Amino acid sequence: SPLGEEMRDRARAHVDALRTHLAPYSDELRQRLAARLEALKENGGA
Repeated sequence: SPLGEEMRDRARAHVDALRTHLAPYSDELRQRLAARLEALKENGGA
């Protein structure tokens, strides 16, 4: 029993606003958490 665009459009309504809210807030924050997490907890190691 296929759909159209009303059950799931609610998901395609708050996601488009999501993008604007944190478009540029992605690279900045990551750079702080990019170098810390390769020493402390040690994803890999011996």
